Amino acid sequence: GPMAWASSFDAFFKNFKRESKIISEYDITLIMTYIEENKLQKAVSVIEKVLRDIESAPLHIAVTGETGAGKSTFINTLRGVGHEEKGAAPMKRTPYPHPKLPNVTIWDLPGIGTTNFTPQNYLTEMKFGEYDFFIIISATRFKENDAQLAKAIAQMGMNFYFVRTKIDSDLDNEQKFKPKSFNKEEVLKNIKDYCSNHLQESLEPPVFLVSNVDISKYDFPKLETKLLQDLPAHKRHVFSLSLQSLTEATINYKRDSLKQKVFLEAMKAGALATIPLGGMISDILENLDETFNLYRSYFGLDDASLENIAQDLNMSVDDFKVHLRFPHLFAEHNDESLEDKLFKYIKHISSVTGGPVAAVTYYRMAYYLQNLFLDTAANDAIALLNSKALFEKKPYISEPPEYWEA
Ligand SMILES: Nc1nc2c(ncn2[C@@H]2O[C@H](COP(=O)(O)OP(=O)(O)OP(=O)(O)O)[C@@H](O)[C@H]2O)c(=O)[nH]1
Repeated sequence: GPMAWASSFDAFFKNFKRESKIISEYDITLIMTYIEENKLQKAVSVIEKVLRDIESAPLHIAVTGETGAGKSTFINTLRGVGHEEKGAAPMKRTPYPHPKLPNVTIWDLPGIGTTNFTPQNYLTEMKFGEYDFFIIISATRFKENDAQLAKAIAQMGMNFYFVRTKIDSDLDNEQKFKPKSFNKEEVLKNIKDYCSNHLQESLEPPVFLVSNVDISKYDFPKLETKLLQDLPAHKRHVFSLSLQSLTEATINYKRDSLKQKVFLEAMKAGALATIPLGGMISDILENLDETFNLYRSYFGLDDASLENIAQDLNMSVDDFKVHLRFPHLFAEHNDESLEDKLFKYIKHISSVTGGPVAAVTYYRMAYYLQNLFLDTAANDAIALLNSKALFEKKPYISEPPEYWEA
């Protein structure tokens, strides 16, 4: 009933990292209020409007800094674009669209130094209101011009982040200079402290030390997390989708964002009192074909993406796929029927956010099929990060999706 529905909605969202939740805690409170008050149409109306906002949300990122700071490489790295390809970044602001997400654009802004504007006049010239946040980039030490731009951005109620690039080169130079006494943490601390302490003379700012050529190292993961934390809840979905599938943390940000979105879609469609039947499963899988291929694209599991990984393993994409779970997820194994496996899965998924006493809330079969595919795709993408080492020891290289096996 309504109280079971509200509690299982609450239980579902409690399982996610704060920076990953695609609805706000007020959104949750209002949906729970309406459900508990039997205002079901109002609750569905909130969910519909939340989903429309999530699906239409644009993401506009301004990247500013002087020349030689790695700005073009950073803009390309953000988008997953090779330095060679069409749309790669090599006066006036220049847009760089995301290659795979229409609503996402990274803007190359000329450094305020190379102009003669005040901070406030710089912001108005570059059209400050179009952006969700600003990245201020340097490969050295940030000039007072940048502390003043940040102060101007902040006084306008927007977010900025100082990003110090080329940290890998400075570490490499120090290790070669002082191989007996090299202390990576001391170098990083000395660089961060200098930037932080000098920027503060005009502001303590978040400073992130990064290598533009490896988004998995140094402070780049902490930067992605902070950017997620600071965005409005509804924009975290498009931001998560824009990330590279290059770390476990980023794959899981995508996995968690998509799982929340399909749960909200399930809510909008309506709770069910009984487990959905399986007589039509092949037909539901067929209706979901386009969606499953979209999910494969999000996680880098489409056939074209698998080409790169299969060659580096010196094997065919086909032999590679043998050891991934998503290709035969829905195919019978061990002479167990798919609908009997799905029935056990649904009882597991529903007792997690439901417990053993309250009435159990079920959703349409398509919800469980999408949820299962997302966990499988994400687990396959994670295994891809470490496929060489996994291949040597362990028939699938990936972990099974939660609750599917028994
Ligand atoms: N090791 C390392 N190389 C980098 C990094 N950032 C950029 N590069 C390299 O530096 C070269 C380009 O240098 P820059 O001209 O200073 O930066 P850019 O990417 O061209 O962008 P601009 O700021 O407009 O000059 C390319 O070879 C990049 O591969 C970094 O963080 N680490």
